[PDB]
Amino acid sequence: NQTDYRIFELNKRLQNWTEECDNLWWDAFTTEFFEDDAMLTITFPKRYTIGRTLIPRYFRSIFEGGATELYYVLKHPKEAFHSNFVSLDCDQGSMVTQHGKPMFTQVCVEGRLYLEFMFDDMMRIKTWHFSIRQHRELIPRS
Amino acid sequence: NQTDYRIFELNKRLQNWTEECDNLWWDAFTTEFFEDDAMLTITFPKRYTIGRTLIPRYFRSIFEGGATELYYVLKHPKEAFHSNFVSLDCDQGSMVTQHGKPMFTQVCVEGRLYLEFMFDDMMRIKTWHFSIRQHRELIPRS
Repeated sequence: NQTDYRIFELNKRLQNWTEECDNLWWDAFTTEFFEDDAMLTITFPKRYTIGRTLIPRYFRSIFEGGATELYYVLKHPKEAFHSNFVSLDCDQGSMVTQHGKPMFTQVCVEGRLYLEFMFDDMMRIKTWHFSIRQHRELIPRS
Repeated sequence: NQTDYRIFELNKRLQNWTEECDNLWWDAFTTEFFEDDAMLTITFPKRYTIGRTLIPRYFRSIFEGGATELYYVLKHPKEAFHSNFVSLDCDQGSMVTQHGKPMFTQVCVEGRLYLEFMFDDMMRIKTWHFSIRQHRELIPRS
């Protein structure tokens, strides 16, 4: 499956993040995975859509929100090829973040993730739509 | 990176698990990912090693222990090709499990994971060694 491997790669680049990561690093990350005309939409029923120029700031904001790790889990995603793009539709999608040492908490935002990738060599994200269902904060036993 | 993609695939097959999964299903899962002469070692400093014939029972035991999900996260794994096998060495390896609805807790066993894969077409696991450092149980805010 060609598409969910792009999300494996996206999760892997986010592992390279340190607290000493430049704004030029987020530009390089975004340029690797997103088209120059990419649109990212978060749905809570308040719907917010950001253009390509803010996608780097979106991902940075999550870490500057306190997060140390960020990875996406896609349970049974449906891949379909179209003339213009490849679609990835996942109802059971999880956005997971590990937070600072003092709090040492994990946030698991569950919802539907819909992605349209360019049907070319780079396989960059054209559309990112995440419709959030549930919001879970897990705290340790210690 | 050829090896950590095998662990992406291993995580993906474990998503297909339901509570109505036969013992023949675990034989099929193990046959996909492990050689017929595979060895699996867990280190806590009590060291236990199981042969190929018990590897299906090991993975089943985790779910029959109450777990609904099981996936492995490998942070910066080192891949090296040798004459006989391909090696995957990950100091920052995480074994993650989501537990039953009543408790609704998540266990995150952290440690070093060392894997030797067959340097052939199937890329099946010859050696599985997981040296556990820390053991974390996360409970929800609700």
